[PDB]
Amino acid sequence: MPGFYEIVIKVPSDLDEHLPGISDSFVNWVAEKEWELPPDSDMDLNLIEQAPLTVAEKLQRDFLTEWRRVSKAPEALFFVQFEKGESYFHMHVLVETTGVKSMVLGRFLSQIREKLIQRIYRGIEPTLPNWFAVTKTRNGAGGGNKVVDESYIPNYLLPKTQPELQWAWTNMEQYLSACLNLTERKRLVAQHLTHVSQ
Amino acid sequence: MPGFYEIVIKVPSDLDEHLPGISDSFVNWVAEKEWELPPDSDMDLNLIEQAPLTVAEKLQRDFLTEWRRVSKAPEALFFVQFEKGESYFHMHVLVETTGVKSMVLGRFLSQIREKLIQRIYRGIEPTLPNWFAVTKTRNGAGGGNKVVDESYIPNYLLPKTQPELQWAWTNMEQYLSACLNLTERKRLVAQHLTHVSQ
Amino acid sequence: MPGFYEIVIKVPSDLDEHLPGISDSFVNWVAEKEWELPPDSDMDLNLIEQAPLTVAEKLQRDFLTEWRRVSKAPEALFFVQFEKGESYFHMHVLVETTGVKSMVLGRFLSQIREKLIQRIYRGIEPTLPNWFAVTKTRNGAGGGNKVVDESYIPNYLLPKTQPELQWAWTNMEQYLSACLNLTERKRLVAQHLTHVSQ
Amino acid sequence: MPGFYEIVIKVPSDLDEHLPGISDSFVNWVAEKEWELPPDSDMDLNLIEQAPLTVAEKLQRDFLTEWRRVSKAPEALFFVQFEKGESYFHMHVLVETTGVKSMVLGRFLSQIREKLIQRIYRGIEPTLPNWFAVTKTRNGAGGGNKVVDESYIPNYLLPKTQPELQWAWTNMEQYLSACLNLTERKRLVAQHLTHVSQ
DNA sequence: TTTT
DNA sequence: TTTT
DNA sequence: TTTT
Repeated sequence: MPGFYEIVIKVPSDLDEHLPGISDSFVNWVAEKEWELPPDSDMDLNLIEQAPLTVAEKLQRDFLTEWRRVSKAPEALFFVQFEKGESYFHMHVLVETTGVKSMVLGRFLSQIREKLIQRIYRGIEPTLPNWFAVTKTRNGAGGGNKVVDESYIPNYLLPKTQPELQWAWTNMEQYLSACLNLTERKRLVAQHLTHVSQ
Repeated sequence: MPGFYEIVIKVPSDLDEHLPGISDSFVNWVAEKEWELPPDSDMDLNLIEQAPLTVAEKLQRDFLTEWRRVSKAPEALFFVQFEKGESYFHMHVLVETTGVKSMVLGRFLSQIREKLIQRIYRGIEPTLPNWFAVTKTRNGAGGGNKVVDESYIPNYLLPKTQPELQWAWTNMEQYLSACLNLTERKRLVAQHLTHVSQ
Repeated sequence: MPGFYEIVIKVPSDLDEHLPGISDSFVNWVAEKEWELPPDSDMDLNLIEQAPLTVAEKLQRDFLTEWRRVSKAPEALFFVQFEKGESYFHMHVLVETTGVKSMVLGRFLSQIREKLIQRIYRGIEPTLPNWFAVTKTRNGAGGGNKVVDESYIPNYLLPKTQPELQWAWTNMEQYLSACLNLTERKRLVAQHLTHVSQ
Repeated sequence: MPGFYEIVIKVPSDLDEHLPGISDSFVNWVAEKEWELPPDSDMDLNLIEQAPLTVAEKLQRDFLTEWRRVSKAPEALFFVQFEKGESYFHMHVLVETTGVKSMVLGRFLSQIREKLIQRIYRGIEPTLPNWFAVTKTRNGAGGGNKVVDESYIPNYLLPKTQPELQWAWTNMEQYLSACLNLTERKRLVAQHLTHVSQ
């Protein structure tokens, strides 16, 4: 089975310490974009933010479009998950490694970061510590890219629920009902635990 | 029997920390060079890289051509082996000492390094720590060149298998089947161990 | 009728004053390329150079490919002419204005120059005075792009013959025989003079 | 007919102003080399020097060997002439343009100068004003290489006699007797004058 | 100490 | 070593 | 990627 990558995206949450010299048009366009909830979900109307989700969905859509334009393959699997943190809001992704190798991944990631800066931030570099970086295999000096197998999502992304879990955009067929429903996620976690117990 | 030399070559694996200011033509020509596997081998389709092997074969071919042009002898024995490492990818070579002495070897190695920089990197000096250096006999100050006898390959290059072993280019007659097959390598290792046990 | 643009390209002719620090691979590839003459031409074997023509044809082919890739239109009219000068060798072009406006032409020309520098010279900027520039309408401060109509080629490019004329690559149907033959060029000049005399 | 090049070489004539810090081995080897005169000549035993001629013949032999090694053609025409000057001794050459173009001539001349410096002076650059340079066509900025046709030798090198003429090394068949004999040179000059008078 |  |  |  083809491997997957893990790219963490940090979403800011301040205007007087994270985005210096911000404009009124950006916040006016962000705040004027409300969202609703599907009837086949199980979330809360007060535990889900608006502007952070609105910018996270735009960032993930821009990343997906950039990946589809670079790899020239619209049928690319992805699994984005916005998980609430204590210091800064983080978002994980599971992009397949079909096409892109590993040595050229650095230049592609740099170009994606530059495009996201010139698009969302309109050419403004935030002062967040390593807000756009990738993980490695934790070696010494010059470690390779960390790969993601199948036994990684049900042990680090599925058990994460409220209030940590915010929104999960899937693409697989066996995860259409386990995106916003906690019962399907718990069933999948139990199935994985019973499978790995053999 | 004539001795052999051991020259280690370090292959980079990053574009935003190893090759500053890398043009797009180089990576476009490197990524657009796929390779296949021979039917008389025993490797894996996922444990073998593409771009690292593609640049390593080009580097070893350039080194062989430069050695044949300098020594003016096309019948030169060689044994290149690309071994995977923890920090950086390394490649060992076993070039015979027919023609070149030892004092002039430094200038020849410097010229070969300059030619490889002006050819592969097109006049770009990488920031890798001692990426192009030779080994010595480990003495005090001003040690001689380390020679390689016959009892060196089956104890440091043959036991190295997957996932450390990537590709082994041979030239001898008794090593044609022990290049990509693990059974022949194990048989040769056992034969050497039984021979040195007397 | 759609207008045309006039972009002058300067070709160097020195290695110890124009291209500081040039590798031997470039000159080795340039010197190993010989061209012949078609039987339906009328030129000289001594008045036509080799390396300047060989680099000019490559530059014009790269420019045509870049224009076809940017404008996304392979059916683009062009008329390149390499004219010998007293100070530096110059080459004129007649690219149609189908697709590209005038305000975005500056960024496109800058990108084309950067690509030609990173491809031919491979990250080497020559010290020639304004070797890559475009002409204007000669006004005050902020003149627009100089357009080229139909009454411009037979009065500035057709009368230019030997030894000034080196090679003329056309694309029109009425100029297929007036590329290397002086009789057709003289006939076209006489026809234009008789037409403008009314 | 193929053209010819004109490269002027300046020969020093001082040790305490031209070659600072010169070893005694050079002058010891120069002074220990005496030359004679052929019986089929017409020169003088007092008007012909020894050390300038001895270094000029070695310089021209080294230049001829370097040209034959670079162009890979031993059958190369040449016509060297050591002419006495008022300021510094100069030597002219007439090397054919078979093989070498004009753009790569600069790098070849620089390499020849570097080899002559590292071989004759053993890596010592003299302080003579432009002692190793080539002539141009006298234009503005970026003039090409000055070519030498047939009507150039009998009007600038043949009339130059004693005490200006020192030694003329030829290679042609019609100039074997006009190398050291003034009668043949005068006859050739008269023939050229009668030919150009038509 | 130079066409070994 | 540049229309693989 | 600007009269959603």
